[PDB]
Amino acid sequence: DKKFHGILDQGEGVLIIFDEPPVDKTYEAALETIQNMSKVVDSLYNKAKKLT
Amino acid sequence: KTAAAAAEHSQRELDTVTLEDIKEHVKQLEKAVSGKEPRFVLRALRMLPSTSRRLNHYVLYKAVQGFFTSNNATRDFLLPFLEEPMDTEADLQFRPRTGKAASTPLLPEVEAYLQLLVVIFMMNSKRYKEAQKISDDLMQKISTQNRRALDLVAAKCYYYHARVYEFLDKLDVVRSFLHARLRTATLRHDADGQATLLNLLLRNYLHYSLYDQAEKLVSKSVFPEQANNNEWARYLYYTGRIKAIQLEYSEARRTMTNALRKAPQHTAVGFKQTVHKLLIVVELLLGEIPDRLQFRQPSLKRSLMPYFLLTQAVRTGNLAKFNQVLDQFGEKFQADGTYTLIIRLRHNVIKTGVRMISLSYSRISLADIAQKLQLDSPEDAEFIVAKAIRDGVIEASINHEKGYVQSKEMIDIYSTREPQLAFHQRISFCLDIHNMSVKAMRFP
Amino acid sequence: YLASLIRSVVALHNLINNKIANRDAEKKEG
Amino acid sequence: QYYLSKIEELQLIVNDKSQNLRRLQAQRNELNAKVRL
Amino acid sequence: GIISLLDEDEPQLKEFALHKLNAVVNDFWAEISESVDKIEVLYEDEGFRSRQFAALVASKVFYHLGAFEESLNYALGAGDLFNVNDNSEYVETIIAKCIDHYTKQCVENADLPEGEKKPIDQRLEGIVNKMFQRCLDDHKYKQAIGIALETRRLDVFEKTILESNDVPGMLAYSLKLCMSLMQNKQFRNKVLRVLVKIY
Amino acid sequence: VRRAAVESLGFILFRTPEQCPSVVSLLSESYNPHVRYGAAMALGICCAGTGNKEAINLLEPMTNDPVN
Amino acid sequence: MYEQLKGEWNRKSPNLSKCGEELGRLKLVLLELNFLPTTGTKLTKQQLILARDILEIGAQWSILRKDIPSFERYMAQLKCYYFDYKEQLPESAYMHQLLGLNLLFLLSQNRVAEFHTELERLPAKDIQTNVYIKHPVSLEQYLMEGSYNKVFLAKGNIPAESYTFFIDILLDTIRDEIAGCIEKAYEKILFTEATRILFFNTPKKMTDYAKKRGWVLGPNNYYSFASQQQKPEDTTIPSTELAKQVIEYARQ
Amino acid sequence: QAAELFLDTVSTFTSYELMDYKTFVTYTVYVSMIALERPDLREKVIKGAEILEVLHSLPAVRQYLFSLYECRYSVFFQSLAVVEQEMKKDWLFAPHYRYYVREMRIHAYSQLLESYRSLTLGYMAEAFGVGVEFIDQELSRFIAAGRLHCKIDKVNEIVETNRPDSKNWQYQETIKKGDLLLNRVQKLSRVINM
Amino acid sequence: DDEFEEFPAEDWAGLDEDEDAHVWEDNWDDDNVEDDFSNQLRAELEKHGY
Amino acid sequence: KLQQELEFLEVQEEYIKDEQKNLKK
Repeated sequence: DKKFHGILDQGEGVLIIFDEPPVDKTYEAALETIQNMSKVVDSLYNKAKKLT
Repeated sequence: KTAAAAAEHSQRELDTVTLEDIKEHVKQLEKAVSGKEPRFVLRALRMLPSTSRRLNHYVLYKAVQGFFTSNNATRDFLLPFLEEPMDTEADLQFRPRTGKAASTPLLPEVEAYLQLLVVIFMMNSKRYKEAQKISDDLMQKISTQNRRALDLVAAKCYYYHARVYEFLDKLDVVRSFLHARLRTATLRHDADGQATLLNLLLRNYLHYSLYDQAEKLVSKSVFPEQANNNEWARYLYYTGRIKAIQLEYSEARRTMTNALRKAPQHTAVGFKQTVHKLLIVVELLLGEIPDRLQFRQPSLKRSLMPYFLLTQAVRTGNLAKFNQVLDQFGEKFQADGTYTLIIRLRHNVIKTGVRMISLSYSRISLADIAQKLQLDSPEDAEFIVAKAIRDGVIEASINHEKGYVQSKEMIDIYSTREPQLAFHQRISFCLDIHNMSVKAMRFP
Repeated sequence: YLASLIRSVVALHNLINNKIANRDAEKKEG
Repeated sequence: QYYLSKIEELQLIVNDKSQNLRRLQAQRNELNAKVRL
Repeated sequence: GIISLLDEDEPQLKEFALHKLNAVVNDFWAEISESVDKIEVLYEDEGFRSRQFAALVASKVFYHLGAFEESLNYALGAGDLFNVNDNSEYVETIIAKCIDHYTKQCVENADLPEGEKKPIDQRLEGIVNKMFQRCLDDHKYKQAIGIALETRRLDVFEKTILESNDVPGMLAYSLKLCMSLMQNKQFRNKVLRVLVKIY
Repeated sequence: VRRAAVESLGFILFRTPEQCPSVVSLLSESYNPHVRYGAAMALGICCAGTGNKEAINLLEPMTNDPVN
Repeated sequence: MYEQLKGEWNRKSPNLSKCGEELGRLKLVLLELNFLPTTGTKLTKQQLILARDILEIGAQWSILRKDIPSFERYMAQLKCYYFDYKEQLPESAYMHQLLGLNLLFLLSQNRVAEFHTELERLPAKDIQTNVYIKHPVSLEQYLMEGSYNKVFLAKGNIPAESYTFFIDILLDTIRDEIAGCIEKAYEKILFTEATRILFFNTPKKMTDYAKKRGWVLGPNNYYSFASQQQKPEDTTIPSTELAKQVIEYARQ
Repeated sequence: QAAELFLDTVSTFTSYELMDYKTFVTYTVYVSMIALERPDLREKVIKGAEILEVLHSLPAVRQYLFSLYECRYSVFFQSLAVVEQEMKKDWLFAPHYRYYVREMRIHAYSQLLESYRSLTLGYMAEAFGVGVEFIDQELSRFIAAGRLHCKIDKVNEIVETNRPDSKNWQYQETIKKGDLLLNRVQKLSRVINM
Repeated sequence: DDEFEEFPAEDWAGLDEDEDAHVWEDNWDDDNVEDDFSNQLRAELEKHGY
Repeated sequence: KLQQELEFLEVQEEYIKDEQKNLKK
C-alpha cells in the first residue's frame, strides 16, 4: 500500500530500505503534457486536413 | 431498342463529358502558358488519371481533329495510329482555334500531353507498337524543344514511357534512353526528371534482379529531397528492398516504414501489399515483433494469415509446422522475391528465439535454452550464444562453467542523454519548416 | 521533448495552414 | 543565355526568400508600433 | 568485372579493355562509377601508349561521378583529346565550366597583372582558343559577341569586329553593353580600351 | 543615421527605379517616422521624371501618414 | 586463332611455362574481335566458350598456386565475361560450381551483397538442385545460425569441384572470427578452453593467440582486460552538441 | 472505460436488463478485477455498502474478491480458475486467451514481486499454489509476453526483479512516447511538402 | 488519382470471414493455443495430489 | 543585353536580401 519504502530481498533474507525521492514528479507531469498536447491535436487536425 | 438507345446515348454523353475534361485540360495549359505557372500544370497531371479509366477511340479522335485545326505532325501521326470506331451519330462543334489561334504554332506543353495521352490510351487499349512510337515521338519532341517548363513535363513523360517499355520488355533497351535523359536532366537541373529516371532504372534492375548494379548506382547517385511524393515513395521502397537483400537491416526497416508512411493511405494497394510483406519478413528476421495492428488491413487478410503463422513460428521456435506451410503457400513468397530470405528466417528462428529468451532471463542455462529452442546439444547452445554476443544483438555472455550472463545497471551519465542526443533534431525540422514557409509565402 | 518539438509542431502548424491557404488561393483565384 | 537563365533562377530564389523576410520585418515593425501605442 | 582486363600487366589487354569504355559510357554508369581506382592505375601507367585516351575515359568516369570540373582537368591533362567532338551536351557543359574558369583567371590576372600570375595553362588556353574561335566562326554573330563577352577576353571584341562583321549593328550593340551593362571599371578596362580604339 | 541612410539611397539606386520600391517595403512602414520620411524622399529622388507606377502606389499611403 | 583450345590444360598443367602459352592465347585468340556484342557470329560464341574455358583453367591454377592478385583478376574476368547470359548456349557444367567457389571465397573476403544478388539471379539454381552451388550457401547458413565445429565437419567435403582450399580460407576467416568472439565481453578464457573445445589443438595457432592479441595468459587462463569503466564523465561532447543546438536556433 | 461508467449502482429496474442485479454485480466485479489490482480500491469498491451486501449474497464471488484483496495466492488461483470457468459459461467471453486469468495474475504477480527483489521460485510456488515447474513456466511465458518486470536466474532458480525507480520507469515512458511522437511528426513532415 | 496497380496488387482471395470481426485488439501472446488455464491448474492440482 | 542585366539584377537583389535579413536579429 506504499506505506513503506523498501524491497524484500528474500535471496539475501533481508529487505533493502530505500529513501525514495518524490521530487521527480516533473517526469510524470511532463509525460501528461506530452500526451494531452500531442495526441489530441496531431491526429485530429492532420486527419481532417488530409489533403494539402 | 429503347434501352439500348438510352444506354448508348448515356455513354456518348459521358464521352462528351470526358472530351470536356480534355478541353478543360487544354484551357488549363492555355492559362499555364499565360501565367508561367507549372503548379497548375501539376494539378492538370494529377486530375488526368482520375478520368483516364474511361475513354473512347471515337472521342479521342474528336479531340484530335478539334484541337489540331492547323495541320501538324501530331495529327499526321494520330491519323493512322489512332483507330477510331465506325460512323457515330454524335458529333460536336469542332472549332476551338480560329484566326490568330490557328495561325499561332502549337504549344510544346500541349504537344507533350497529347503524346503522353495517346500512349496511356494505347496501353489502355492494350496496344504496344503504336504506344512505343508515340512515346518515341514524345521524347524526340521534348529533346528538340529546350524550354524550361517542358522538363517538368518530361519527368512524368519519361516515367510512363519506361513503364510502357517494361510491358514491351524493352525495359532493358530503354536504359539508354533513361541515361541520355538523365544527362540532359543533369545539364538542366531537372530534379523531378532525374527522380523519375532512377525510379525506372531501379525497377529495371529489379525485374532483371540486377541488384549489384542497382546498389552500386544508388550508393553514388544523389536523389532529390523535394521530388514528387509518389516518386520519393517508389525510390525509398526500392532502396529499402535492396538494402533488405543486402542485409542492411536497421536501414531497411527505417526505409520501409518511411515508404509506407509516404505512400497515400487511400491508394497504392499493390504498394501497400508489398510493404506489408517486406516488413513482415524483414522484422521477423530481425526478431522485431511485427506490428499487430497491421493485421487489420482489409486488403491483406489472406496474405498475412500464413505470415501470422510465420510470426507464431518465429516466436515459438518450431520448424516442421512452418516448413509445411511454406511448402503449401510459399509460391507467392517466391513471386515477391523473399523466399531465399524466407528460408533464412526459417533457420534464424533460433537466433530470434535466443534474443527474446535472453531478454527474458538473467542467467539461463545453456541446456535450458537448447531444450527450449530444440537444439538438444550443449555445444550448439554455447556456439549460438557466442554468435549472438559477437553480433551484439544481445548482452548475453559466456562463462564456460555454467553459462553466466550479466544483468543491467542503474542509469549512467549518457543513459539519460542518449534520447535528447538522438531527438534534438526537432529544431532541425523546425528550421526546414520555416524555410519552406519562406519559400512558400508568395503574396500575389 | 517539450521546447524544440513544440517549436517544430507550431512551425509545422503555421506552414500547413499557409500551404492550405496558398493552394486554395491558387485554385480559386480564377 | 543559359548562364543568364541560371543567374535568373538564383535571382528568383533570392526574391522568393526576400519576400517573407521583408514581410516579417514589416509585421514585427507593426507589432513594435502597436506596443509603443 | 572488366577492371581486371585493365589490371593485367599486358598493354594490349589494357587497350582492349579501354576501347569501348567511351561507347558503354552512356548505358553503364555504376560499374564505371566504382572503377575510379582502376582508371587511376591506368593514368599512373604512363609508359603505356594509351595514356591520353585513358585520361579521356578518366574524364568519362568523372562524368559518371558528377565531378565535371575534375573530368575537365583529366581531359585537360590528356590535352588534344579534350576536343575530340565539338557538338555534345557534355561538351557544352565542360566548355562552359572552362570558360568560367578562364573568365575568373583572366579577371584576377588582370586585376594583378604585375607578374606572379596564376599559370595560364597551355592546354587550357589551347582548348579555350579553339572553342570561342569556332563559336565566332559558326557565323552567328548575334550570339558570337555575347558568348565572347561572357568569355571575358581582352582582345575578343577586337577580334569579333576585325573578323566578318555580320549585322554591323553589333558595334552599337556592344557599345550599349559597355555603356550600361559593364560598369565595374577595374575589369571593364579591357572592353573600354578596345571600344575606344575602334570607335 | 537612420533617417539619412533611408533617404540618401535613391542617389545610388536611381539606376534601378524598379528597385526603388522594392528596397523600401520595410523602410516606408518602419516604426521610425524619420525612416519612413527617408524612404519616401529616397523614391522621390531616384524617380525624377519617371512614371514608375509602383513608387507612386507605395507612396500613396504615406501621403496621409499621421506623423507630420 | 583457335589453337590448342585445351591441348595441355585438361590432363595436367602444373608447370609455370604454361603462363607464357596462356599469355599468347590472350594476345591472339582472346583478343580476336570482342566479347561484348554476342549478337550472332557463332564463331564469337565459341570464342566466349574458349574464354570461359581459359578462365576456369586460370581459376584452378590460381587457387592451387595461392596468388591473390592473379586469382582476383581471374575472378573479375570470369564475372565480366559471364555478364553476357545467352540461354541457347549449354549452361550449367562450369557455371554452378565455379560460381559457388567464387562466392564462397568472396564471403571469406567478407562480401555478402554480391553473394545474395547472385542468389537472386539464380532462383532455382541454388535451392532446388545444384549441391555444387548450395554448398557455400549451407556453409554460410550454418556459420550464421549455430555452428563452429559442425561447420568444420561440413567443410570437410566440397561437392562443387573438390579443391578443398576454400574451406581452409574460411577456416582462416573463422579463426579470426573466433578470436574476435572471444575478445568480446567474455568473462574468462582458460588455456584448455581456447585450445581444445573450438579448434587448433596446440598448433602454431596457439603461439599466434598467445602473442598477437591481449588477454595475457594467467595460470592456464586468459582473462579480460580493462574495457568497461565507470568513466567519471568530463561531459564535454554534450556541451559541444548543446552549443551546436544553440547556434542552430540562434539564427533564421 | 467500462468500469468508470459501470460502478454506478443506479439500475433502471430492480432486476432486469442484465438478467438480474446480481448478474450486474458479477459484471462489476469482473470488470473491476480486470481494471486494477490494489490501490485505494478499498475506498472505491470495498467501501461500497451495496458491494459488501452482494458479496454476502454470493460467497464464492466474495471469496475470490477478498482473496485478491488479501493477496493470498493459495486460494486465489483456485478461485481464479473458478472465475474463468464461470466466464466460459457466459457469452461475455471475448478475452478468451488474454484477460480471463492471465491479465489478473499479471497484476497479481506484479503486486507480489514488487516490494520484493529476489524471491525464490520454490517458495513462491508453494505460496502461490503448487507445481514449482508450473510457476516457473508461467513466469517464463509472462516475461516473454512483456509484463512481470524481472528476470530468472535458472542456474540458481531465483527471481531477480528489475523494478525501475520512479525516475527510471517514468523516463522510460517518456522515451517511448517520444518515439511514438517522432513517428507522428515524421508522418506530418510527410504530409507537408507534397 | 490512381491506385498504383503497377506494384503487384494481390487482393486477398478468401472473402469468407473476418476473424477479428469486432474491435478486439489482439496481442502476440493472445493467439497462442492451449487448454486455457482451468484445465492446466486441475492437472497441477492432480500431480501434487489434490 | 539580358546577360549582364540579370547579372546586375541578381547582384542587387542578392545583396538586399541579406541586408534586409540583417534586421531579423
